[PDB]
Amino acid sequence: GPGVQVETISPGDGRTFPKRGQTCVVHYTGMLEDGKKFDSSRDRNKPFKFMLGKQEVIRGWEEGVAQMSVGQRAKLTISPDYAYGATGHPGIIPPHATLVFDVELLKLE
Amino acid sequence: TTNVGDSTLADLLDHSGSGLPFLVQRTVARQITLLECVGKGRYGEVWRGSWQGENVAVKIFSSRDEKSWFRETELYNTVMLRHENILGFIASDMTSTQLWLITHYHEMGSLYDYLQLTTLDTVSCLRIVLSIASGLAHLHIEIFGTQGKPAIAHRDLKSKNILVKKNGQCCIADLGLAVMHSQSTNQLDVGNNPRVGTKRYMAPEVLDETIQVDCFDSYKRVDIWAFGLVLWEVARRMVSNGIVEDYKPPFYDVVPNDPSFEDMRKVVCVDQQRPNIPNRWFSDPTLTSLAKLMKECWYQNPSARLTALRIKKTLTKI
Ligand SMILES: Nc1ncc(C2=CCC([C@@]34C[C@@H]3CN(C3CCOCC3)C4)=CC2)cc1C(=O)N[C@]12CC[C@](O)(CC1)CC2
Repeated sequence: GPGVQVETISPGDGRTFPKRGQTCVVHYTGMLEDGKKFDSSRDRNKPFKFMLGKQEVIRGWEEGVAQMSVGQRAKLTISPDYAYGATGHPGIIPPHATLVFDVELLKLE
Repeated sequence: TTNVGDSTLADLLDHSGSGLPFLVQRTVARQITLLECVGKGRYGEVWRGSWQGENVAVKIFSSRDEKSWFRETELYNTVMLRHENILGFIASDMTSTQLWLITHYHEMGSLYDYLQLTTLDTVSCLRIVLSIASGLAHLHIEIFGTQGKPAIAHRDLKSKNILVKKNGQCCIADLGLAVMHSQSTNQLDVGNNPRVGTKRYMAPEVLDETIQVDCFDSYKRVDIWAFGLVLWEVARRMVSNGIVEDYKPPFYDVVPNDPSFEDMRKVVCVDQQRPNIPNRWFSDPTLTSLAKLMKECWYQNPSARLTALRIKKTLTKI
């Protein structure tokens, strides 16, 4: 799909893909293109949860995680229009930043 | 409605900046229920909101003040600013374009409105002015180390930007005009906000435009001038010997409501006027001491003004 490239690190079950209204429980590490880590749920030892279709996360995450199956770990490379765009997130993400996330879909609730 | 694994805001803030982890800021911002508009101003509006049964303040910026949202979000995300007398940041989110800044909620409201609803005794007056001095000294002082912070000047200190906490102490809010400085690189980060300070509280050097804009120390002296004006507003409301003054903003008697830059420049620079000290303050030891402190914030020469740390120490001895 546009805006997000999915490179698999380890496979999921290949059959249980997130549906609209389901809660995705994931572990992630986010980095800028130069490898600078800006956020990681793995460092907090606390999985991150979001409801698919609610737009609680950037578009690249909604569309990238929807292509993953339960148990899958993948590297998502998200273009700036599918992330924080021209503004970025002041003090964390610069303008027009491509973001790289190592995401593991742990389970669906 | 509670699920196993759910965290409260306190747990999410315990962990990288002043607020929630980066991705968590958007998720939490987009899960808040707005409830009641508790303030409006040049900045836009502020609302009491709720997230999982917890109150938060949601500041929704006007289209005219987008650069203050950028600057305040930048500051709280790049500096770990966690102090009892500095408004706690939780999250910033962009969602027409809406710019949100979420912070702790202080149900007592601003000091400006608080001073109009009640009089103060020696206990509540000293708690207020000491807590403002403590927050201001924490902003001004640079801390070295990985648990440190650059020195920060506010540039818009005033009673409307100070919130009263449930315990009677205050916290300083609005870092949209703040400037940062670090001794290691002598780097001054002034930002790109065209906003200027509130006219009524502008120091003489800001009004006559002689302030040295590339000197961090100059911005600390502007904050000290404005602190002295806030001290005067608070002291007026402390009862002594059955007497108390009505709430008035600084320069109430010589400038109109919404004074212009020229109204202020004529009073403060041309005529070198300062707020008047009521005669009854000299009969009370606490007010006599505060009148002495106030005057030391109001010298025309900014270099003569005392530091936030010297104010805090003086207040700790009263
Ligand atoms: N963080 C915050 N938390 C809470 C507020 C409230 C403000 C006002 C109120 C009251 C109107 C409702 C009733 N009530 C009375 C009831 C009787 O008993 C005495 C008080 C006070 C309630 C809450 C504001 C902010 C905030 O951020 N304010 C600002 C003001 C200016 C700035 O520049 C910097 C901080 C932007 C927003």
